[PDB]
Amino acid sequence: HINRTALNCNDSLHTGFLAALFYTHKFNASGCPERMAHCRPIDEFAQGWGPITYAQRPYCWHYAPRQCGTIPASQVCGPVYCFTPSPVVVGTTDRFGAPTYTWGENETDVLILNNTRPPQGNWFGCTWMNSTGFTKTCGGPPCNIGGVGNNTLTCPTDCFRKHPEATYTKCGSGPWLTPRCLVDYPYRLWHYPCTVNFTIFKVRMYVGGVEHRLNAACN
Amino acid sequence: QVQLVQSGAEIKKPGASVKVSCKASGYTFISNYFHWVRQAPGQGLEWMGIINPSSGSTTYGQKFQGRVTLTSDTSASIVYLELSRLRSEDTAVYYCVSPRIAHCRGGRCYETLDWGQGTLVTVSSASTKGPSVFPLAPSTSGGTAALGCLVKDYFPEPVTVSWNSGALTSGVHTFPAVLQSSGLYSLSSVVTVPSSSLGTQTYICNVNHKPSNTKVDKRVEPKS
Amino acid sequence: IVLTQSPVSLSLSPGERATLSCRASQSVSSNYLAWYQLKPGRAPRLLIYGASSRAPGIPDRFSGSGSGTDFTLTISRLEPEDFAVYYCQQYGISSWTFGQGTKVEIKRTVAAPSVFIFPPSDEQLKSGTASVVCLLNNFYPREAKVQWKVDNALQSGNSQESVTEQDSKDSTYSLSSTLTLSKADYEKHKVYACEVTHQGLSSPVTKSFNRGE
Ligand SMILES: *[C@@H]1O[C@H](CO)[C@@H](O[C@@H]2O[C@H](CO)[C@@H](O[C@@H]3O[C@H](CO)[C@@H](O)[C@H](O[C@H]4O[C@H](CO)[C@@H](O)[C@H](O)[C@@H]4O)[C@@H]3O)[C@H](O)[C@H]2NC(C)=O)[C@H](O)[C@H]1NC(C)=O
Ligand SMILES: *[C@@H]1O[C@H](CO)[C@@H](O[C@@H]2O[C@H](CO)[C@@H](O[C@@H]3O[C@H](CO[C@H]4O[C@H](CO)[C@@H](O)[C@H](O)[C@@H]4O)[C@@H](O)[C@H](O)[C@@H]3O)[C@H](O)[C@H]2NC(C)=O)[C@H](O)[C@H]1NC(C)=O
Ligand SMILES: *[C@@H]1O[C@H](CO)[C@@H](O[C@@H]2O[C@H](CO)[C@@H](O)[C@H](O)[C@H]2NC(C)=O)[C@H](O)[C@H]1NC(C)=O
Ligand SMILES: *[C@@H]1O[C@H](CO)[C@@H](O[C@@H]2O[C@H](CO)[C@@H](O)[C@H](O)[C@H]2NC(C)=O)[C@H](O)[C@H]1NC(C)=O
Ligand SMILES: *[C@@H]1O[C@H](CO)[C@@H](O)[C@H](O)[C@H]1NC(C)=O
Repeated sequence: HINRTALNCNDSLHTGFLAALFYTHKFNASGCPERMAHCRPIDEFAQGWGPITYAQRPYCWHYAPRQCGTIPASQVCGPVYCFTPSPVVVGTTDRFGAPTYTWGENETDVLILNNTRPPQGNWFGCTWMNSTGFTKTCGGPPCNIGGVGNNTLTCPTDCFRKHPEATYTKCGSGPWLTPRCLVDYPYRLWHYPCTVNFTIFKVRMYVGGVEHRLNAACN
Repeated sequence: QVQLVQSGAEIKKPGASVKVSCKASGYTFISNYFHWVRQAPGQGLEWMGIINPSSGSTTYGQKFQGRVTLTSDTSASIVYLELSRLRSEDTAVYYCVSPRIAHCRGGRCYETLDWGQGTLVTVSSASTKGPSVFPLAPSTSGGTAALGCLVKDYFPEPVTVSWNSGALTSGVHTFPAVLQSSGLYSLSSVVTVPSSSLGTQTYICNVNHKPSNTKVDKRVEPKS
Repeated sequence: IVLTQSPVSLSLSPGERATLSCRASQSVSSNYLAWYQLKPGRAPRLLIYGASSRAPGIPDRFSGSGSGTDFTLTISRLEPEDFAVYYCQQYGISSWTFGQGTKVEIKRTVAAPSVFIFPPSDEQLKSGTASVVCLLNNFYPREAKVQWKVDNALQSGNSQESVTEQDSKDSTYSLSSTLTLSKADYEKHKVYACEVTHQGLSSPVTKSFNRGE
């Protein structure tokens, strides 16, 4: 099953990011302040109302992704994680859905991430690393919660302060459970390396009556 | 963008110690091991030792066991090489080198090697001395003459030589310096020119030796 | 783990094709074998890592290959900037070993040196030393023999020589030999000769002067 990991990595920007696929406690955080300053806390966004409809910097909770589709294995480096909100791994297949076991070397190899929100679907969103060390994420589609102004929020998580119906079941689009919490999982410190000092909490989540017991990392 | 930046050149006397530093810069996830390799003038490339900054474990090559010390400063992301009881044959360029995973395919990954820019260490009992510059006077009629400049007895390397303030570059040969048994360096720079220019073209060699602030503009003329 | 490169030197022409070899006493883990280009006064530049992977920017005309004990570096079409010394290195273990190198020089028609001799200047003689310089200018191949004769006595142990890098325009070498005496010895003898042996010379060539004329 490890053979179903797409491992098409190439550190051509000379970051050393491939190290963290193997060794632990290696992340340089000096650049996190300047990057995390681009994520606005929920209070700065505009209060929404009316009916909800469905619409970079993937380390911000408010990053509004596109729906998940099918991606070529050649652009994937390491395991793909999707969130139900519980974390699950999606491996390589050919274009027709049959699991493949060649580490994603074949050009016909894909990662089929096509998502429908549970309960009638598979998962809320997926996260993974592309070949040169950029974190990618997809899911949702996120929620248009209305509101006026230039600080209007396309909600991808539980944003209920800004719209009472913008819950994670309604709007969740990936691993961010709230604007402060994201699903813990064995590669979070790689995909979201600036969450290194987040605190790990035991939480419980309900999705159409199904209980999810999971660890969340929060700030 | 990964960059290993090493400290500047130094000149030590025999029996002394030197401590070269190598500073990691530009990593998003830092490497685990730092090696030092040496390149002596004329000779090849030689491994010296490995350090794991996290554990502090060092393993030195023989030939250097007992005189080398690899140390770390994990907060600073700086690694240090200390060589003691310095001999003259320790004159060399010292390189810090760090492996990093470059690419993965088909389930296995392959490391590459990042290199510092090198630190030169010169070990000499000598003291800063600027050069004496003597002419190599031209000896034809419609042939080629050679003239030149003998830059003798200086320390440390380097000197620079140019001809007529840079206006004469073709046909110039500035030879690699030779180290004389006195511990001082010697070099010659020559140029070929039309015989029919002698006593007509003015040939000046411009010698500069920054370590001693020596600057010499030697006219080279046919000897009487 | 000893690495043995071969050939030791190689003479070729731009646009032609060069094949270097690295054979390893033991086998090399992970094919962690690197090739470097070493140009005079420059830090070694990595060409190939993991036996076959080009480093960033390394032109497509360089390629590596091999496994276990026999590795190869090949240069498709030699350009001017590709002539240099090339080193192999294994790094499959913590104890790194290098090969001893392979120089790739431009091959060229045989060219005989122009020889010049230079007496010591009067300015240096005032100071108590005499340096006699013999110049061998623009020759190929680089094998050259210089013998100093003082009143027809073949000298030894009192001269140093130095050679330029191959010339970027005509691919020749040039050589400088300096004989250093004390002013007193220099004044004991009369005929100072430089005798040059080289391939493009049908017989040894001598330049000389009589001190004080
Ligand atoms: C891994 O993910 C990163 C982040 O998404 C990704 O980096 C991006 O790659 C694309 C394509 O290589 C870059 O897009 C280019 O940007 C420059 C600068 O603006 C443009 O000049 C380029 O123009 C091309 O496209 C135009 C049409 O839009 C053409 O008219 C033009 O002639 C060119 O063909 C192009 O838009 C993008 O800048 C980067 N971004 C970052 C942050 O690096 C990377 O490619 C992914 N890696 C892999 C292996 O897929
Ligand atoms: C990891 O990623 C690296 C970055 O992509 C890879 O290095 C790249 O590899 C590709 C494939 O060899 C190279 O593409 C070549 O580029 C040269 C450039 O030559 C110049 O002239 C051509 C026309 O002759 C022109 O089109 C260009 O604009 C250039 O001005 C071409 O000649 C080739 O045809 C080919 O396109 C990249 O250049 C190369 N980048 C660097 C800087 O190395 C590396 O291969 C990857 N590693 C692994 C293990 O996959
Ligand atoms: C999964 O999503 C992919 C998109 O990535 C779907 O494939 C696309 O299908 C549409 C038509 O429905 C085409 O217009 C696109 O050209 C296709 N693109 C790719 C990349 O295949 C795929 O059909 C989806 N599967 C499901 C379950 O709907
Ligand atoms: C840790 O990350 C910081 C921030 O990226 C690095 O410092 C930067 O270094 C680059 C390259 O030298 C400069 O262009 C930036 O201006 C620096 N910025 C800051 C915030 O200092 C630092 O090099 C990294 N440290 C290590 C150990 O790699
Ligand atoms: C995490 O905490 C460490 C000290 O424990 C600190 O040096 C580092 O900068 C912190 N990183 C972030 C992004 O808060």
